Amino acid sequence: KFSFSHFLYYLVLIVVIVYGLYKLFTGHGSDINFGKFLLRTSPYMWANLGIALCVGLSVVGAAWGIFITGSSMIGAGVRAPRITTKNLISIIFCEVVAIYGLIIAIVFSSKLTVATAENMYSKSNLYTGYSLFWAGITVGASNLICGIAVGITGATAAISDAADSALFVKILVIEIFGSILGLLGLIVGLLMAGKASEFQ
Amino acid sequence: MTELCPVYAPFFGAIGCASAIIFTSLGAAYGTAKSGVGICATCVLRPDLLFKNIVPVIMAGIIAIYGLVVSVLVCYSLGQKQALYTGFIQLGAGLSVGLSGLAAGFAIGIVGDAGVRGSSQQPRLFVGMILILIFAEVLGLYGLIVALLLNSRAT
Amino acid sequence: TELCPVYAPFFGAIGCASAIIFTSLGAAYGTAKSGVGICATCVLRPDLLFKNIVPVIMAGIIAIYGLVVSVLVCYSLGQKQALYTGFIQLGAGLSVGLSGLAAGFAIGIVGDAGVRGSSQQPRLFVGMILILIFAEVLGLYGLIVALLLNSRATQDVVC
Amino acid sequence: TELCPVYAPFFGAIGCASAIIFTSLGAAYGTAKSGVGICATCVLRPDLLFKNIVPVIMAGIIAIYGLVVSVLVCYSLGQKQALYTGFIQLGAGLSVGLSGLAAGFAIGIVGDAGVRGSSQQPRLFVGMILILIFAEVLGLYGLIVALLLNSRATQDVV
Amino acid sequence: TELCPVYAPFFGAIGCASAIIFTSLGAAYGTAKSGVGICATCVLRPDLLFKNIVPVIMAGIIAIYGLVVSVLVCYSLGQKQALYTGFIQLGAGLSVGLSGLAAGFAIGIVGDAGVRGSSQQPRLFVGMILILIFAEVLGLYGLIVALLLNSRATQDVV
Amino acid sequence: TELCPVYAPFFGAIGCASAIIFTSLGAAYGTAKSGVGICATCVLRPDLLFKNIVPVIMAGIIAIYGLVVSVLVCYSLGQKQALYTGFIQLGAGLSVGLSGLAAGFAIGIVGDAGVRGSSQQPRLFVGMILILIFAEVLGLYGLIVALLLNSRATQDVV
Amino acid sequence: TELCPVYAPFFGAIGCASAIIFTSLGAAYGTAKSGVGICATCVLRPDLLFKNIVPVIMAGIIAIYGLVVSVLVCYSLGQKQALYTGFIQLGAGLSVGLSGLAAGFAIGIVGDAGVRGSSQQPRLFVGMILILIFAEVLGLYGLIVALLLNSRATQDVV
Amino acid sequence: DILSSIWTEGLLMCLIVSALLLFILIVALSWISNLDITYGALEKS
Amino acid sequence: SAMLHSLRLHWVESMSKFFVGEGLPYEPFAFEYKDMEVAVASASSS
Amino acid sequence: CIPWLLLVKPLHFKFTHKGDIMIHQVIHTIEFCLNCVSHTASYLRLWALSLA
Amino acid sequence: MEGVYFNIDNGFIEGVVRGYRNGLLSNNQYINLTQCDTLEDLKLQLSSTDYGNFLSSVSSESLTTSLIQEYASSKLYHEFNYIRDQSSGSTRKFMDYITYGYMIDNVALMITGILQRCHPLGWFDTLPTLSVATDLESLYETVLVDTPLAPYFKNIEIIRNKLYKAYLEDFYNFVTEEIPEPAKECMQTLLGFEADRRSINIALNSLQSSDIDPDLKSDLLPNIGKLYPLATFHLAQAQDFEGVRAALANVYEYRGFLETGNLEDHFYQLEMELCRDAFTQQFAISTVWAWMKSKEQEVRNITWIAECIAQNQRERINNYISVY
Amino acid sequence: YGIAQYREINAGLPTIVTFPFMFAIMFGDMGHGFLMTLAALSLVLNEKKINKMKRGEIFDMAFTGRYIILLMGVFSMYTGFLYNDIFSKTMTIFKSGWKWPDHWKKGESITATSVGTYPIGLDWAWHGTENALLFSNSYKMKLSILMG
Amino acid sequence: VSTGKAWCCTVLSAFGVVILSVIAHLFNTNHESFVGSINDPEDGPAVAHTVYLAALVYLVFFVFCGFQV
Amino acid sequence: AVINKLMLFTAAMVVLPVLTFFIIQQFTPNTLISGGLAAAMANVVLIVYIVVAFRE
Amino acid sequence: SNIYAPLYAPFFGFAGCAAAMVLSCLGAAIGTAKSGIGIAGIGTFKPELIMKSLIPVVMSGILAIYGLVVAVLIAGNLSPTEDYTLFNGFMHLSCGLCVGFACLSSGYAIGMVGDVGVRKYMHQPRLFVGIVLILIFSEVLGLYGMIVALILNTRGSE
Repeated sequence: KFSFSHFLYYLVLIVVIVYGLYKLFTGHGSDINFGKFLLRTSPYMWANLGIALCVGLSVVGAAWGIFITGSSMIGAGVRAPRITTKNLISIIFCEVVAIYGLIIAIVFSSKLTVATAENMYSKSNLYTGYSLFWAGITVGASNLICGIAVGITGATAAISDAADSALFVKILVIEIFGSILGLLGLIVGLLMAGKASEFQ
Repeated sequence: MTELCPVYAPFFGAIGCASAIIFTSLGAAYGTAKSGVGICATCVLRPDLLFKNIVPVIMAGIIAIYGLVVSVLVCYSLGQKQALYTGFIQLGAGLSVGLSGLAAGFAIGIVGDAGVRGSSQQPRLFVGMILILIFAEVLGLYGLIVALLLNSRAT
Repeated sequence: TELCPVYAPFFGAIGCASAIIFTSLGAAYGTAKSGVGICATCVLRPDLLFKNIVPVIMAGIIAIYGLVVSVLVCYSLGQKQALYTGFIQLGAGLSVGLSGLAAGFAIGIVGDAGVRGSSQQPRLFVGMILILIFAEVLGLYGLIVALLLNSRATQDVVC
Repeated sequence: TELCPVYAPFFGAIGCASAIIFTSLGAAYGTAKSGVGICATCVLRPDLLFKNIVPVIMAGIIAIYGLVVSVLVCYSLGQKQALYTGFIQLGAGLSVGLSGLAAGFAIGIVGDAGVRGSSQQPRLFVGMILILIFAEVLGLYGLIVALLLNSRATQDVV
Repeated sequence: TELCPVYAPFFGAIGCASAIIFTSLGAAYGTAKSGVGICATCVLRPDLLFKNIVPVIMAGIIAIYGLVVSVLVCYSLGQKQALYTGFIQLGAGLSVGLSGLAAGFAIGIVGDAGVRGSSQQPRLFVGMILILIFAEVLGLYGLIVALLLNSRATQDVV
Repeated sequence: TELCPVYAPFFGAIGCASAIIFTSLGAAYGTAKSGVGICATCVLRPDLLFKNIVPVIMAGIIAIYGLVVSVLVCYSLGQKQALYTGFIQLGAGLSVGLSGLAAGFAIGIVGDAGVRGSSQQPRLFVGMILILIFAEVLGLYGLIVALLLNSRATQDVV
Repeated sequence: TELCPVYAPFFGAIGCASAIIFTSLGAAYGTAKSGVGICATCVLRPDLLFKNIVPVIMAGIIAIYGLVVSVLVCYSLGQKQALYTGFIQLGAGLSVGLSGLAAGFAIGIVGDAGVRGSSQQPRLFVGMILILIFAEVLGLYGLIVALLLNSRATQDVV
Repeated sequence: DILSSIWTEGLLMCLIVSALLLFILIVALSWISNLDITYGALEKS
Repeated sequence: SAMLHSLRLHWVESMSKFFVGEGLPYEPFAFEYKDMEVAVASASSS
Repeated sequence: CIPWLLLVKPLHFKFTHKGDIMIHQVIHTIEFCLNCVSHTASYLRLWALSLA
Repeated sequence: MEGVYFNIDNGFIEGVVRGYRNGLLSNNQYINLTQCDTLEDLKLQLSSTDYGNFLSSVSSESLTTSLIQEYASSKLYHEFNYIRDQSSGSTRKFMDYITYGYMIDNVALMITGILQRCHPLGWFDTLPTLSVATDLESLYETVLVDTPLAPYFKNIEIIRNKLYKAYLEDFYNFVTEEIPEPAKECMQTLLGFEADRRSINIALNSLQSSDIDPDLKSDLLPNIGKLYPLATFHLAQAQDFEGVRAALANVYEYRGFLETGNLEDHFYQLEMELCRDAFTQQFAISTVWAWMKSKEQEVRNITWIAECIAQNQRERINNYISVY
Repeated sequence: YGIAQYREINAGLPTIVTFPFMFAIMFGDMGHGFLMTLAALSLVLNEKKINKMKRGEIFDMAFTGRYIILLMGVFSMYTGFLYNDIFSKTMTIFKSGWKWPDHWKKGESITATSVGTYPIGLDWAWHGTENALLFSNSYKMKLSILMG
Repeated sequence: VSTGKAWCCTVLSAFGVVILSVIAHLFNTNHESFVGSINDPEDGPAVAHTVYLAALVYLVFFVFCGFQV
Repeated sequence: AVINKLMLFTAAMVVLPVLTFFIIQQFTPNTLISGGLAAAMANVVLIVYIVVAFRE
Repeated sequence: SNIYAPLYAPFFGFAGCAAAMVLSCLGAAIGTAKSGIGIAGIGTFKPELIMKSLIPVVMSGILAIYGLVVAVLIAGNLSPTEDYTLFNGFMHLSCGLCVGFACLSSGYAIGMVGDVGVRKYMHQPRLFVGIVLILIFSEVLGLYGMIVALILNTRGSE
């Protein structure tokens, strides 16, 4: 059994294990110093990665759900074009997912400011860098998950509505739950970044 | 060099400039290829629908246009002694627009293929096709918006 | 100096390489896919050979873009070139290369599909051309970005 | 010397390696992919054997380009050569090698289709030749880039 | 102290963990695939829970070996233990764990095949138990190696 | 200090996390693979309100083992905790977690076999609980290892 | 001392582990494949058990080769052992382990085929034995290499 | 105070962001390579 | 793009506030010029 | 306003008709409350397309 | 998960396929066709269904049961060829494998030499050569080696059943390897049923031939599905109908459904159960197989009703097989 | 989207204005709005000629929406006037509410002062400024929220 | 020559005349939106003259294509 | 006819963009317009080829 | 200032937040979507029993509720002006991992059980209590993870 991707996974795992054992045995285990990596690394990489991944993963989830449910509803729409406008609420809730990411990206971009070199790596700047990074990842990944889920559910809703219009209604509740998931992700991202100060 | 303006700072700006156009172009290429397969399959029977079915590849193209816009805007913010702040601003703009336009192009390709096929079988599905496809395009549009917001803070 | 380290030309040389490498990969994919399409169709429709070979032409355009950017980056290379120049040359190379790779994939897929379709439906030829142009402008955009970058590679640069 | 480190010839040596390795790999794919088509073609109609061997020759030309670049960069190698010339010989090697890999990939696939088509329709021979030329010029462009880089390799170098 | 670094108990704890982890994975495979094989006894009631369950008991005995080694290496673990003790203890843990994993794979495969065959024709059972013994003896060897290692884990340590 | 680094609680927290993560994964696999496999005769299932619960009970028991070990290592965690204590908590967490993951896989596969091969004969539903016990006792062994090791986490520690 | 470092017994313990681990996996594969073959054939011909459990025995034999190397390496492990003897113990462990893994693959595949064939044609029995002898002397080579290597582990060590 | 003379923080985060971009590129190229063509609607009638 | 998004604002944001919908089309019985291109219909539409 | 929306319309039916619409009312009101937020968010596309 | 990647290529396909599934005639529509009194009345009533104006070019005088069957089959085959044309990659190969069964049927039907191809989906470039291939020795090395049936080959009923054994085994392997989990399980179950039907029918055919050795059937029984290997081996050793009953006594499904009633009706009923169940999976390509079988049964039922109103004998009109 | 319930309010009557004018808020350029107005007028002025004439599909779609497109163009011209956009460029038809400093050196990062407020439309003093995006985004985002 | 190309070029050249004329006027009057930036051309009337010449080129095209309308 | 003029078009595409590129590079140091002229020559060859393809 | 409160600790605190919310969203989405696939086909459009049909998606949403609770509790202990310790950072990271992976497992099991469950008991109301009991055992997994997260919150943020 072989695959190139798994071969590289095992190769890099072996290389990292060997490097860690080499550093540890020679008494230089503290050279692998992920904490000092977090301290020395520029806070802006964290902040802008947070924003970029927030909007990017929100858009990935929105688009993924969108083509799932849109392809399903166009296929089901061949016999019943009435399905389009009825089940378009699925596309709508998939798009709202990306709008959440856009809103969070706006909020976090409000935090981006030129910090002084004398104050570059302070407690507040590191805190806000990590906060924006992980809050953007939280919102973006939750939005990706919710967009895929809402797209799957809306595809099922479109197909069921094609089978019978009465089956549509209760699947829209599932779509509502999927949208609430993304809303919760957005509010938790806001709470994570709520007390993060600007770069100063 | 300085602590704020390291020699490696322009790496992020240049790679973001590259990333914008690259990922938006792969998104546009996926959209164009998938929707063009759909168009060519469809219009063997009904070539009269060429200028309807052309919409998804056009939207894929506008995705790459958004990428071009962002890449140009961040490119003219580049400098040898540019700050690390603006370097990561350019990186964030390029990455946001690239990943967003990539996802939007994938969605546009798949939805456009399905839509041209359906709207060739069912003409009333044209408005549905195009209205889903605009909803896929708008995601790359949102990525463009975030890239513009970030780039507005480059210096 | 620190603005012009000895490893600075690495990025420039690999951007020069990557431009032509990835544009040639895209042009090769387009040429191969559209060429198997052409060879499959022209057995039954020999007279279409002049028309349906257009996607190969469009892949060659991508290859020419890659050649142009690679040559520009080459003449912009120096031993004591700035690290900024290295990053900009790498960015231009990657831009043109990967955008032309995407354009070449699009051209190959669309050219194959459209050549086989137009062997049946002559009217499909105009649609094929329009879609192939929409696929080729992706490589054109990559070229534009690479040219702008390479123009800025040495402006206001100090050693 | 900072500008001429001891590890500088590594990039030149592996550029000389890659220039032949990847062009020969592309030429191998081209020759194999087209050769199977030629064999499956001449089993039905062997009289077009020397007419159908064209894609194999076009693929071999790719390896010839790689050989040319490998030879030039090989004679450009030195123990105390600059790190710059190492990077640029690596760039020339990768350029020609991977451009020829793409060219051989394209030539193999389209020649595999084209020998069959030409046997079934002789007018398609010129079309196959055309597509083969458009694939081969990809390796030619890689050669041009590699030659320009190699010429630049040791000019104005301290 | 250099011979007893603070990271020495890391390898000991990883050995203790592995001794039960990998052994339990082997025993889990052996129990699971043997059980799905034993599901062929849905027709033949008198073999279910009487004779067909030998492979799952043997997998459980493998897990008993893993538990024994894990406990033994747990009670030799300590804060200021030597790094040699850590290596020996990790070696014992890995030996028993991965040998039990191999034994569990063999037990599962052979138990499934043999239980199905014996449900088809009972005389295979005496051969099946013998082959299962050979499969389980692999884990017994792992136990022996891990026990010897643990026996010298703190023998001459300073 | 050397014995009690600031990063010492990292390993304890990772052990606490693993105790939940892998046991919950095993329990989820067991519950899913068991409850979703019921079909054929189990689709009617008139004689009782429930007939596929025992594998789910044992998967829940695996999850309870994970919960117990995780809570114990929670209450064993500290800010100035020794590095040895961190390794011990990591070892206990990994032991219980991966042993319970193996047990959950075994329970899921055995329960899937039992309910998928549903039949009117009582043999399976009265005898396969023995195989299920042999699967769950693997998680029990993981629990025993984790409890002993954690009991040694703060023993003779300075 | 630099030539007897504290991390030297790491390679020794990993050699001792591997010597039994990889041979046990090889033997497990051999015994699994062969057992499947036997349990398939013995159903239709229940008297050839003694003639077809030969490859299982040979898999056990490569397993005992692994056990021997593991115990011999284990008795050579010491806290202040040289780094040289650590590398040689690791090399002996790998030499026996991976060669016995290859021997186990060969024995399993050959025994599977020869068991499923011998029942259909008894004349194949001696041929199967011969091939298994080659496939098992294959691991005997690894045993010989590991024994010669281990004998040199402490020969001229300072 | 430096974490490495070779693996400096600047080089390390350049590698990190380039690896993120390369991961997204590999995913994009995987999806684009999954573009098979529906030949039947457009091949040989 | 802008007109499709305004269609989005209306079908989704504006009408969902008040639009009950699901009415019955009027489409009365009336004669029309049924051009003979309907020969495509009932022969290529099934 | 959330309990108001859930209750007042169904309870009138329960008391005065002489409730079965509880499910429809509850789903309608939850989607109304969430659609208010999502619609206010979606109107940002005016700015989005204008800026683009 | 199931639908995460499914809709990249098959979302439109699967949506259209269940759209057709909604167009399958309901029990009420079969009843309405039953109450008809003439072929023109059936034409109009069926045009009221999702078939639409398909016989629109057929006058009542030209209208016959054969034409109704041919047009229904043509509509099904056009829908299948549309879905296959819009398919790519794994689903395209899945549909090609579906066509291989009809290819084998056409091979067996045409080598009987008049017998034409008689099935559009089984057509291949060299199929009419089989009408003129009297020498079975030249079959593979002349005709079939060019066809996709080449991997399968190694009186005619022997060839047909060997081809079906190889085809079903290869297609089960393809389903296991290249098809996602829900569709994998559904198609494996459907192939188990198909191989069980083939095994039972082949055993009942061997019942009528003294030269049907038990080991000869090993080249013929697919050994796939719930009957495998045990009930398949029992059918191989079975000598008569009692042996078949004893073999089928050892399984849950298809037990007590060949000892009474019409065997074809029971196989079709169980097939409709399995197709109805397969339609429940939402992101599975097995929906295509379920649709194909359902439509084939629908065309059979429609032709049956057409016969029962063209030749009267209306007592048999209600014996059509349907779950919809 | 859907046919209205019997004798409920028709959404099309509000749509006549709201649809073109949301389109305009999103579109918002006087050059492009002028082009769209000319395109629509080419259909509205020649209305009797394209009527009673075969139109295909895309051109038929353009003709049937000719008044829709006319209102889009007109409202887009108004919006671009408020956005102060004719193509890329701004109009300078009134005195700016922002006055630059009395004197500056070439390249100096100057800041304007509020001498007043621009009567109708965005102030042309924002054209080409490097903080134009901040004010434009604040304006357009709050405009979107308010008008939505 | 053909009516389609004649109309296309007539319309494009009419927009050319109007737009390039107004651009040339705004450059000639040193309008800030065209000359106020350091990055803009330094001498308004000079570029105004060439934009005016381009407007005359489009005038030639417009009048010609009108002669073929 | 096509056999010869299509040879002319392939030769044009292979050579003329490259010759224009190098000639403009020799005459002008500005890289941007050099690449612009090279791409313009390539696209002009493409456009002429498409025009003659439509003319047929 | 304080070795136990380095400035990079909030990285791990926010990582705990993300691990809580993202993975709880994974669990809730898997459960809700997977169960919705079943719910779409079941139900026969009966209005009053929809509240019994929707149980799996309610439980799936409760999993996300656990995730939100934990992420909020973690985020409320994060502030740039407080003396946030590294111990608290690892404690919050373990909170996130525990609750996120427990909810992910719970969502997997909820979906896999609930799709076939609703397809069964919506047509066979006898199996309602059994399926619901299985779903409860599926949901207590996430409950366990939330309990661990709460305990780690109280201990770490002391």
